Amino acid sequence: MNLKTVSGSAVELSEVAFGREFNEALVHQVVTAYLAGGRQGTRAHKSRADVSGGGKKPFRQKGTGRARAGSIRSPIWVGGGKTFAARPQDWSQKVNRKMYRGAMQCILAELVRQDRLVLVEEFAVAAPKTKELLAKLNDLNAARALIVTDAVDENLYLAARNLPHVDVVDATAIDPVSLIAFDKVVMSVAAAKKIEVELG
Amino acid sequence: AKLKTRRGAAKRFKATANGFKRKQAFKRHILTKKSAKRIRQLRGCVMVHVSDVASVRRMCPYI
Amino acid sequence: TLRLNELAPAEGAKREHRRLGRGIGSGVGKTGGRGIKGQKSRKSGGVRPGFEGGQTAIYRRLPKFGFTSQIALKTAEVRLSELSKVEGDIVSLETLKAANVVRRDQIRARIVLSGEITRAFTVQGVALTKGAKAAIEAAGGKVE
Amino acid sequence: ARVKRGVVAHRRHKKILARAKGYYGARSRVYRVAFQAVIKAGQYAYRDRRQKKRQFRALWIARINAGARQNGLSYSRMIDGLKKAQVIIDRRVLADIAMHDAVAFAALAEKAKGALA
RNA sequence: CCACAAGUCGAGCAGGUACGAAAGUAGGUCUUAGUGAUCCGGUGGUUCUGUAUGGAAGGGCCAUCGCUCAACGGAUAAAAG
RNA sequence: CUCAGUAGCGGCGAGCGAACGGGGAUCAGCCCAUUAAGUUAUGUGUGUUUUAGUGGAACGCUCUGGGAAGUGCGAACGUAGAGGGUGAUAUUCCCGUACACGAAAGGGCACACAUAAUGAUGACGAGUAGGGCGAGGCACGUGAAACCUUGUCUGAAUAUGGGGGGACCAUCCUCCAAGGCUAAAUACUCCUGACUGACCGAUAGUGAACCAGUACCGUGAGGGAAAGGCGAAAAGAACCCCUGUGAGGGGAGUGAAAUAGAUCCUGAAACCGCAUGCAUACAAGCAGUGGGAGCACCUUCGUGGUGUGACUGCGUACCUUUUGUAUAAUGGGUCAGCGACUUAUAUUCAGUAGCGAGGUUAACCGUAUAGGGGAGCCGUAGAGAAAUCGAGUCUUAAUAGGGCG
Ligand SMILES: NCCC[C@H](N)CC(=O)NCCC[C@H](N)CC(=O)NCCC[C@H](N)CC(=O)N[C@@H]1[C@H](O)[C@@H](OC(N)=O)[C@@H](CO)O[C@H]1NC1=N[C@@H]2C(=O)NC[C@@H](O)[C@H]2N1
Repeated sequence: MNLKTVSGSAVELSEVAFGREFNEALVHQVVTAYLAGGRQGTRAHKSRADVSGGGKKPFRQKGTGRARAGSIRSPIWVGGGKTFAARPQDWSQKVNRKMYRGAMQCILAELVRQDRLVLVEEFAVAAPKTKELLAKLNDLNAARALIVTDAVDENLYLAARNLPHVDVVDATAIDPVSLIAFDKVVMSVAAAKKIEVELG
Repeated sequence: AKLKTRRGAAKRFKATANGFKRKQAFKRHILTKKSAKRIRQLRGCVMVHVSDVASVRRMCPYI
Repeated sequence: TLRLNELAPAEGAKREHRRLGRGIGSGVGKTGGRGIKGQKSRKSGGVRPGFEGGQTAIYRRLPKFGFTSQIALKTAEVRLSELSKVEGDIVSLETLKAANVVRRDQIRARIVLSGEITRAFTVQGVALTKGAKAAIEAAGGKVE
Repeated sequence: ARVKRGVVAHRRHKKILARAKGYYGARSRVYRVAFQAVIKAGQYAYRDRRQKKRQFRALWIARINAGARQNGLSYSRMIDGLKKAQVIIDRRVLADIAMHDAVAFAALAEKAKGALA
């Protein structure tokens, strides 16, 4: 497949990595799996065994005219245990290797055909200056963007740290949620070639 | 936990291509009074009945 | 298209889970599908699998039979078509294990006529059925 | 994800109590009694939507009978005479005319007995 | 015939027989009651298995033996007020 | 992590349940009397860390407003747009944040030398191995029961020697007991610092957000609560009046707001008053429902709206449990809040997605949802108790017949 960088240069990118038909069900499964894997899952409750006290029978089985009770920490009572007390949970899901790769290929192709991927021959900053990076992005008309480079320069990372709606990542660290969340993806040609070799 | 096989049922049943085979009862002893036809026809393996296949499957989950 | 609020699963992929005892309209209110009274209506109400009410069970009124062979646990069966996974032209126990068609603890293997092959193989130390030998020789291989 | 029931439960109880307006005593104040009272009111209304048609037909028949007997006929004979005369005016309109227009009802009775003769 | 486990009738084929000159008849008795699952053991046989190997012990398979388990589908080897 | 709920054990019941082999984490050996690796103290030196702290960018006008951080118009900083506060919602008001610095004096750790001391009463293992009797441990309940421990009684050979290979014998293979020391990978959280949460928000969350293991109960061991919110700021109401110099209230004043006035944000329901409209003192019952006159207020002046309801047809609550309940069978005095099919693992079936005669990794590594990791699992072939054969196989003298495929 043939693509056009912002300066008019021509780039050849494989159809497997950047031209796969969009599979919404696959993409949705992988994205929701990533979001679920982001969970921490730290919490707990106290069951009727965990609540303080409550060991003795409050009153005798028959003769008092009350409803029969076995413990004051019964889940029916105010201040008693929770019926089904929670424990910390692990929310990670398994994603098949091929399914993850196919979802990433679909995402990249859909970005290309929606014109949210912008290719550049080189993307570097001379100094770690937020204003420098801001002007550079305003030139390309990508003020809200995810920048993908073959390697992350320290100056570029420092310049991008404080900008809202801008993040910079390595070509080997792209993730499906971040590819979708940002308005545009600005990718260097070297990073595009590395992603081509990885095939998404 | 992993499902546990019921070992007695495992000792009584073995799996075939489309079912389970078993031995026949009433051949262990008291054999003199039995006719020759019963002696030879109660020998060998037969199939588990379809009414009992579900119970056998629950008892032996790995065969 | 392709936004975090414009992704949906395929139709039929997800269902709501069944919730018991939440009113008449749901259709599973009150008893929650358990019927009325009896052992099965209680918490942990099922009886043990294989229990038939007290009469001698199916797995106890039938006799035990047979014994387990130890060599069968270490004898391995190999389909002829599976030979295509072998890299190289020498078919042996070691190369079958390297191709992962034989588990590493097996001590012998047998090749049965199941599929088809096209390559020419040399079989060293592995037993062949009569059909498998003919298939190998027709494809152009040899034995030992 | 703890859920507090108060807002929705209060709304449901308030709707029931609003539908129970005008009832006596606890039937308009107390949720349990009011809820029993609203369901029974619905049951009665369902039954009475059927009973109303019978009651109004009975009223029409009684008024037609009075008019026919003023004109010298019984209700059954007047109905038979109208049937034989091919008049297909229904009992509601017949009773309305009997109550509000004596001359027209007399003409109708005359037609009925002419067909009977 | 039948919930299962079981139960019943059976022409015909092969081998070896008995009685008939022969066509033939005979897989117990005119028939329907005379009975007991599984487990555990004993006996005869066996071109099965045999924990390094050769054997063996033990196990399997075929035949058969040990129940008023009679509350007779038999909760324990073992139990009254 | 697999092997594997497999081999086995088991009133062969209920149940219990390995190992070999393979893949990883971590890796390390050194000695028995002239005596080692290692460890622990004290001192010295070096490095690092920790116990106070300092500097730290950049905003104006306008509208609403009690108050601006909010509207509208422009501007500046950013290696700082983490967070908190300020009279409503602030990168630029304050504390901070990124970043750059900082220590008289003390503590922790790491490495190297110095001296002690330990390792280290021990020099190749005799009342020991093995055996009889009774028990215990091994997945293994006396079983064909090997192996380990020993309460009791005994008892060797000692490198041409001895132990094991699941009764036992022979042969082969393998190791050297009756003497010792040894880091890491592993288990945990009273406590310290930083950070985090599809965890709770005062009947929840610790029993305890509040002077709580308190009040209170018990001889004692012990049991064990309830109870958060004025306002931005007390500016917490000078003074006058009624009253007992009381309580309480009415003015005045403060405040954006006092029906925010002290158990004070909001302020629901049960329950209890006052006021207005209509009905009601000759009529018998789950209290409504379908009709329906009159009256009062409103009114688009009506074939309208609101409230009431004379008179009239029909009509014995709800839940549960039952063959069957108005049942004089159960449960509920009422309101508000809480209160019951969950979670983990395995397995089977159905939908849906990927790949497809193939599918898929587990532990683990990994500045880490990626990428590596193929051990293992499922499918691809059955028959037979099994040895064995294999599109066949079992039974049989049979190529007959028959069963599973
Ligand atoms: N038009 C009508 C005119 C009628 C006419 N005029 C007649 C009339 O007018 N009569 C008036 C009668 C009124 C009434 N009877 C008088 C009355 O009640 N006096 C009360 C006098 C004593 C009072 N109890 C003391 C009090 O308040 N202690 C509290 C208390 O320790 C605690 O509070 C709660 N909650 O636990 C604490 C927590 O904050 O705060 C304290 N307080 C604080 N204040 C401070 C603040 O604001 N900031 C800073 C900090 O200092 C705050 N803490």
